[PDB]
Amino acid sequence: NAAIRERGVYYNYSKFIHDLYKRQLLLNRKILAQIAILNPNCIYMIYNEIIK
Amino acid sequence: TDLILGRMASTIAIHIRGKNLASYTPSVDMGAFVIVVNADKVAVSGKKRTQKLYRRHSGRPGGLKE
Amino acid sequence: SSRPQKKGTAHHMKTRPKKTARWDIKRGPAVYPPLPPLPAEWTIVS
Amino acid sequence: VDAGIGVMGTKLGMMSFFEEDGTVVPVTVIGFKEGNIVTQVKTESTDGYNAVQVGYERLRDRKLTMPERGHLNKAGVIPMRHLQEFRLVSVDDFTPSQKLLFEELFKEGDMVDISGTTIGKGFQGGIKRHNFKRGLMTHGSKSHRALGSIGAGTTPGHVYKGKKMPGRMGGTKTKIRKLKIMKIDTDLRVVMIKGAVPGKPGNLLRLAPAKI
RNA sequence: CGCUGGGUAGCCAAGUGCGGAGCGGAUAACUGCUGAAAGCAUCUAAGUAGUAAGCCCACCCCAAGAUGAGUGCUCUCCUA
RNA sequence: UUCACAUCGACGGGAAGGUUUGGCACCUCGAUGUCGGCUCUUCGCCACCUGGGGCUGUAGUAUGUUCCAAGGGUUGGGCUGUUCGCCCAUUAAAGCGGUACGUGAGCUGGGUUCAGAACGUCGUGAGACAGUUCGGUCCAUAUCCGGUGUGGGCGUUAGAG
RNA sequence: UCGGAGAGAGGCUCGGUGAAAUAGACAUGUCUGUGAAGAUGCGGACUACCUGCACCUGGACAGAAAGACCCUAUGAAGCU
RNA sequence: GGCCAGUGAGACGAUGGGGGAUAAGCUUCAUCGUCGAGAGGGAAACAGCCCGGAUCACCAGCUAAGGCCCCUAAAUGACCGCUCAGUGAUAAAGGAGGUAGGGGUGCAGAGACAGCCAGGAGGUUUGCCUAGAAGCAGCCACCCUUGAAAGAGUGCGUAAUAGCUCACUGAUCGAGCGCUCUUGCGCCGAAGAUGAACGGGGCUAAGCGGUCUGCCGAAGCUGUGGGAUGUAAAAAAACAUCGGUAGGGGAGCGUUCCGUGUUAGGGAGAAACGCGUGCGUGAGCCGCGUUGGACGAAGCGGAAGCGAGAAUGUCGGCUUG
RNA sequence: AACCCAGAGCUAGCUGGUUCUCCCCGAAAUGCGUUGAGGCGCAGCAGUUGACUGGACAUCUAGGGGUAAAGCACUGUUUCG
RNA sequence: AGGGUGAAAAGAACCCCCAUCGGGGAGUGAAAUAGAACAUGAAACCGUAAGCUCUCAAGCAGUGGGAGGGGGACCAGACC
Repeated sequence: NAAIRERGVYYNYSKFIHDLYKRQLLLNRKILAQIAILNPNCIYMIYNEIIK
Repeated sequence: TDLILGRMASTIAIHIRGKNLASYTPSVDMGAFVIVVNADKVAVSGKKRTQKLYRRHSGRPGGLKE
Repeated sequence: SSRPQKKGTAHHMKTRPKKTARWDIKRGPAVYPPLPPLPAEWTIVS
Repeated sequence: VDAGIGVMGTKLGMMSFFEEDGTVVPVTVIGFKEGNIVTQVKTESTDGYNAVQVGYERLRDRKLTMPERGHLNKAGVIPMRHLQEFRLVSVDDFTPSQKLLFEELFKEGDMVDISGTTIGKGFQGGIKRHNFKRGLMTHGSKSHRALGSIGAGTTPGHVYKGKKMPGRMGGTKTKIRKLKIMKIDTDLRVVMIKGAVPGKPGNLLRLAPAKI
């Protein structure tokens, strides 16, 4: 939640799961909260492909 | 200046913890220093200015400070 | 006086959290479309 | 905040001034060991308040340490023991360079306040600290002079803080107020003042005008 | 203290001095000043005035262990 | 004198409080020591006085009632174990209560009327009375919290006065 | 009333000797609320640097001592 | 049916009642739910209220009750209305131009409401009483006329009058005004004794009602892997199950002695005592010891003075103060 | 109504206590009776071993009632013409 | 109520501290850490040394995560 809220525009943690299950990503198991700090450019690729 | 008190206090709190950082661990001090200038001109809404009491008390009875 | 105070387990039938909004009782969990089944967890390779 | 600079002097016994009208007044006699030289002024610019810092009791240099005597020789004055300031409103004209102020400023001002260390009485009981009453001396009683009850019952479960117990009574300074001045002596360096100052003859004594 | 008669310095009061001040701030009850929602009115909804032994400050003392640990002045760090 | 609402308010009704007597028997009987007094608190306002005000069948003095206000005060005694209460002299007034009697690991009398005795009454009697009277041991070096004083260490980013 | 002073034996300090009742372990705050309906131990807030010494005893439903009062026992005993 | 136990003090919550005062966390019953014997989550804490039934592991996911400002996980989410009392925890009778509506009924472009101004008179002081009662101390009805309208008067006042004034009508500006029911949320009523004491901070929304989408949220479910019980009578595999007090049944570990046993082993170190990067569901086993110095395993069996944290147990040792 | 010894390890419907592990199952606080009420006997409800059995849970239908509601036709009671 | 140094007292010649008690060397013994309080010696209890760490802190003292630091190491990622 604290990783996603760094965008500034009002994108919450609930909307990341809106467009995390609509775009069919089965069960990343909140280990994107691990590579959200071990690989912040890769979680920027995660979220920037959730947008598209 | 002209900011309401409690929502400013919550958004100062959410940075004073470190819950805007992906390095947030609630057992260490990952937060950030904040500075609040112009504390004399903090807005409040309704009738806080004449009805909200910051009372305190020492240990002995009859010391509750209005 | 003659107004009884509500003691324990009468305090619990009165001051428990009850969601008395007819909208928020109607809510079921969200439904996503079904997906094809995931493949095998591992495979013997010789 | 005081309404003006005061002096400090030592108590030298008590006596009775005979007024020429016929009355007999009990006066305390004040001496002055050395002039109350203004040593250090602290104004609004270089300090958060404004006060005039005087001292007293010129001594031998062996009696006084290096930071003390360095502070006093920063002002270019004599090495002296006692040292106190008076906080005063920002209209002051006081130079810290050896203003040997003379004692004429209190005679027309027939009201003065004094502060001083009262005489200590050590660890005294509740019968004299807080003016309690003693129990029955007889009739089979056993709580002679004792402190009695201390708190209430079960519901506090403790005793209230600031409760009147025995302890060390005297030793702190006190100020008694609006004490009318009397016959100064411009050659005996002695001021009569009708009252009773805190302490035995010998101690320091703040002598500063009133704050009414 | 054998029992009495007085007493300096201490301690004490019954004795001796002093204190309880403020056209300082904001209020509770109340009296109001203009004054609308109903072209009348009304202490109020805008603004605002007198005022309580009550609240705070001023008053006397302690007080930066106020860990938020203050401020100012001054002294001393040398030989291999 | 007219006049429900200056002041009382019948017949009735609605509340708050937990200070009396009660109801339940929920903690405590391998022990929560009752009533009164002394000492010493602290707190509530449902205000006796002191401060401000409204109304008065308030001419003024003194009031009657009521609003705000609990900072401070609320006497000395004869009777009784007395709480309460009566009376005297007053005082601005001599408030009512909570804090397990507020307070017996701070202190003393009547009492859960203990063991002796007597009077009345009850009982055939032993004995008994929410009847009366005389006499009748009350312990204690504070471990911790709490309190009042008073230090020592360390900290206050060099060390101090 | 209305306490006050003084003299001894203690109390305080030092040197010697040196127990006791008690004790689940104690890193043992206040208010307020809850709870077997009176909490340092649970909850929220506030307050408290650590640790001694000397006094005071409000609490630890403090120590004693399987409540003398009340009731139960198909208990015991004295007496009529 | 056979053998063989406990239990027979219950508690609260909903409904049906009696006793009470339709008072009690009160007492007694009847059906049910929970606790008892139930863990977890929500309820600030908190046996009985809601969800829910804990075999175990995972630094797995989806949910129920309940929540999404911060303390504390998730929406300072969206759109309609409401509240201005911090109501948001609280208790009523009753009062109220509070505010947002809703239903009725009555007046207006032939001027509707509010204010100013004008009139409000004649018989008449209706008849009784009183000194006077002239509408105003009261008793009885409580008129008609001019008219634009005036009531034996709406109140004050006067010795009584006189008089001030109103219901009603006339006149100027001008467009909404009454008076009743009613909800929603509010105000007062509403005051306790140690100290905010109502989770806290606080918030005019982060409060209250109506919908829309998602997320957080248990030890629930799902997934991946073990264990055991029942089928079951061998193994494998399958399905169901596996909270538990009083209690019942099944299976095991350990101790000292005895048969094998003058056992294997052991002054090249047995038992003890202390040790583990080992194995078991666990009671425990096995292994290692610069300590110690002579006994004694396992397996297959048997018998107990057989297993310790409780008895104001008890005996020694040693603390606290 | 002494003390010591013995019956006597009196008796106690009372109090405290009763020690290793794992797995499966799992209550009751009710009735009746009691010189009984904090005890006990039986029933109810457990465990285990059986023998007969074919039911449980949903839906429908049929029977007797006299509760809730209702009502004044009986028994009372009551307001008014 | 109080048993067990050794196999054999071979029970410590002599030197030092020194009034003794005791202690250290030396000597006996396989063992003197088997020394007459003498055989294995555990727990409570009292200690001393080494590593890390506590003086703004509310706690049935744990447990889950683990900052920083220390130690040996060999499956150096592991263990305490």
